[PDB]
Amino acid sequence: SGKSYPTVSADYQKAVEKAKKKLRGFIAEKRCAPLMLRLAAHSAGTFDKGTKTGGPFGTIKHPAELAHSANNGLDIAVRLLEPLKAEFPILSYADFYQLAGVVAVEVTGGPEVPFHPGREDKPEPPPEGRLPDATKGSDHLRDVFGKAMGLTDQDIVALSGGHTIGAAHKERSGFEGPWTSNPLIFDNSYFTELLSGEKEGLLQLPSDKALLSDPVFRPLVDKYAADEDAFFADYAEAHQKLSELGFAD
Ligand code: HEM
Ligand SMILES: [C-]#N
Repeated sequence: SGKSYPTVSADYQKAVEKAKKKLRGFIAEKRCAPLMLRLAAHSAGTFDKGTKTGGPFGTIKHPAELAHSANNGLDIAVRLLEPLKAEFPILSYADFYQLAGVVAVEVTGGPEVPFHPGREDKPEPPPEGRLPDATKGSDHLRDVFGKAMGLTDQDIVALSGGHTIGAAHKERSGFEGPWTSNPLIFDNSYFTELLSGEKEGLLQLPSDKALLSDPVFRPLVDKYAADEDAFFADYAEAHQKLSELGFAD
């Protein structure tokens, strides 16, 4: 909604198509889908709607942005992608990283998130401190996703489901371990696990737990735990919106 996508050349679109295929093979082989999804989200989640600053515009590769404590470990992701990115000099880094996030979801068995090219690489990284804080709750989630990014309550719960793949690392955030028993499979298990309680070996952040006690978020958690198809639909809508923050209006 509200989007007017820019025109790109036929050669640009050719490169998008080829890069999508190469990303599938690379991400599957390297087992790095969750890291690439986190990279795409950290690139995009810095958007502030009031000022029109931050967002998915290639700035995460800058040494100054990688230095941010919230971005611990994402230097690995940027380095992993550099050889492949160099095969597609016509593409912006901004588009490349968002394409990698879309592919991460697809190769782990998730929905096909629509992708539109044309993001420009911008000079100035956003200020530090805009990304969500795992130790806070529902008010904080609405401040970051709602007041800054401009996303809905539905988007917040669906996007939290991205944690269905991957794990935390004590050397990165400090939290440790996977949210699910199948951390390379994109499914609704994040929500099933959140409901069943604190299982041995699995992770729940305070920000995950905040979904369970909020009057708006909880019915969404229940819906996604019962209906994977509904989760996939809402997730695809939310990821597309996140990947396009500040882009094409
Ligand atoms: C809702 C607010 C969010 C909070 C509080 C949060 C917090 C965190 C934290 C603390 C980690 C662990 C980092 C580490 O130690 O390696 C993490 C990892 C991850 N996050 Fe989030 N995040 C949020 C939103 C998102 C969103 C919107 C997405 C994408 C849709 C996402 C995708 C991921 C993925 C895939 C990982 C696993 C990374 C890996 O396996 O290396 N997160 N998140
Ligand atoms: C997660 N960032």
